[PDB]
Amino acid sequence: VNEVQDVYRLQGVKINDKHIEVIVRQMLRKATIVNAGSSDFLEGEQVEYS
Amino acid sequence: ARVTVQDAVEKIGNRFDLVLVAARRARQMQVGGKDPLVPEENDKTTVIALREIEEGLINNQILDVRERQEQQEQEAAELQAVTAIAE
Amino acid sequence: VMTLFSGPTDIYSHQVRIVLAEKGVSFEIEHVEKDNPPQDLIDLNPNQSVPTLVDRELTLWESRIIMEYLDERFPHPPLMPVYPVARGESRLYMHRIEKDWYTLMNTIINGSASEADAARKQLREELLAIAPVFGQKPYFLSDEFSLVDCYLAPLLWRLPQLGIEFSGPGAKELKGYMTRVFERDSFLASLTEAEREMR
Amino acid sequence: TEAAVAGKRDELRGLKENVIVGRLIPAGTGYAYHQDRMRRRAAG
Amino acid sequence: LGRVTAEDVLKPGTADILVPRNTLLHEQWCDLLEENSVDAVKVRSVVSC
Amino acid sequence: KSDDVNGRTKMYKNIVDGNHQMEPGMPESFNVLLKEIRSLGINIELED
Amino acid sequence: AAKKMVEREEAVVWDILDEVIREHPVLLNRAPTLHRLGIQAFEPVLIEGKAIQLHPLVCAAYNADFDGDQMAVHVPLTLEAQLEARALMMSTNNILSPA
Ligand SMILES: [Mg+2]
Repeated sequence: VNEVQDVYRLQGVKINDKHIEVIVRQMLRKATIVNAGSSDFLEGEQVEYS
Repeated sequence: ARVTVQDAVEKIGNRFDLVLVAARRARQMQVGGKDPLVPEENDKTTVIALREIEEGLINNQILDVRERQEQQEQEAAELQAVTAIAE
Repeated sequence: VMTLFSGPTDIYSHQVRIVLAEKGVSFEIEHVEKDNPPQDLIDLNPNQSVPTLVDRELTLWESRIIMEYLDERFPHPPLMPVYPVARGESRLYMHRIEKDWYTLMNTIINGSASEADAARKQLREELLAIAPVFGQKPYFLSDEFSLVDCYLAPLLWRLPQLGIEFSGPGAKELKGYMTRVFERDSFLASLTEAEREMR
Repeated sequence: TEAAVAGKRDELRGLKENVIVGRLIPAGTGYAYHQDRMRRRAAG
Repeated sequence: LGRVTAEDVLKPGTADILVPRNTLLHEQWCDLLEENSVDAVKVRSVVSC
Repeated sequence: KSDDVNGRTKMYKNIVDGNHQMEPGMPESFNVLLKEIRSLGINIELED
Repeated sequence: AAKKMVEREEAVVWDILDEVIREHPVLLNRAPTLHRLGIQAFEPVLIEGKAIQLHPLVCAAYNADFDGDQMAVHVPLTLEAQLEARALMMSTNNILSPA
């Protein structure tokens, strides 16, 4: 958020941070499993799935 | 007449339910279903629906109550009609 | 003149009468009871069976055949579609409706009470289960009612007489379809007093 | 290719998908409808 | 302005809650905050929903 | 307005009839996409 | 017959036109639709000439110039579409930016 809001505000462009936050929220929908008992113990899945 | 839906939304507090409700009521008044509750003023059916919504004369609850009343009168007439067709 | 040797309430005779009224052609109707059928019938039909039609040189039993002959000779209004696949499906339905549910009417009447009411429950659940079908198209898989309705609506007419009544949901579409056909004027003009007592 | 050799199955769960196939988007005015639909499913 | 409060915040004096748990900061709330010296407010964010 | 080869004419007839309603069906371009996927070795199909 | 009438443009079709336009909003969209104000619904005023007359206050939204830029008009058909246009995409609802 800070690093992109800086680019945007150097040009005087207002954006609420909610939007960057949701883009990030999408950027990390995946998770790699460590311990298990129902999953393959080593793969990347949806954090909503886990 | 109509320029904004702010108060209509104030009634049905969604602006997404408002569209669905107004479309229901307007399709009612447009195909041969019903007749306005607010005096029509050479307005089209959708704007009339909105004008009704604003007055608190239409919402989802009102429409469902009216619909069940309609179905029950339908049942009454239809049973009487089958009985008549019998004899 | 074409003469029909109708049964008083024989659903077969009912269908034949319905299609006759549908084509709406004049005919010397003759009610017959299976005890002492008229001599002429036994002179013509070796099976001595009703319903049965004559057309001045031609005699037919087996209501299915009769309806086919009528629809083939008296076109307007059509009661079977053009598409041989559609015709085939309608013939299959005409057969299956019979094979499955006429042999349930036959339990409820000509069988014991236990069989009667078990089959009543079975039939009832069948009709209620397929009720959503009529809920889409006006008639039984059509837009215009056809010979499948000539097969179906009679049995549906005698439903109170079989003491079979309806649940909540299935009754909705059942009655919709009923008043659809129960209102159809050919249905009425085909009816007799022997039948209305049932409904 | 990958989806084929995996035999994937696409519940449509989304905006792009529901637009492709051309039906009511599950957002906004469509939301209501879609809700009701998934209630009709997972049930009778 | 517009976020909602992940947890009630207190004045420079402690335990003197001036806006409770989640409460959408409108212009009135933001002004009341700037009246005090609120330094850092925790806030519910989508990335943590 | 674009693709449903049958819905679009139903819509026209409704419009001239004073009844503004729509039957969605399925866009023809989507059927084309299906056929072009199936024409690879890939079996894609609607499910129910 | 009606097709022939509107081809003749008999002076009755203009009255009928003013009638079917009455409350029917239309969508206006400018070429590079960057954000959601790039499409807004308006109520049409029947106008001579061949140029679409656009309110000045919305120009900045469309990022429009009157130096040759063209806009596209679409007509929502169903009742639901007209109500969406009036309630969601009407110009008088988009006064604050969602950014
Ligand atoms: Mg320009």
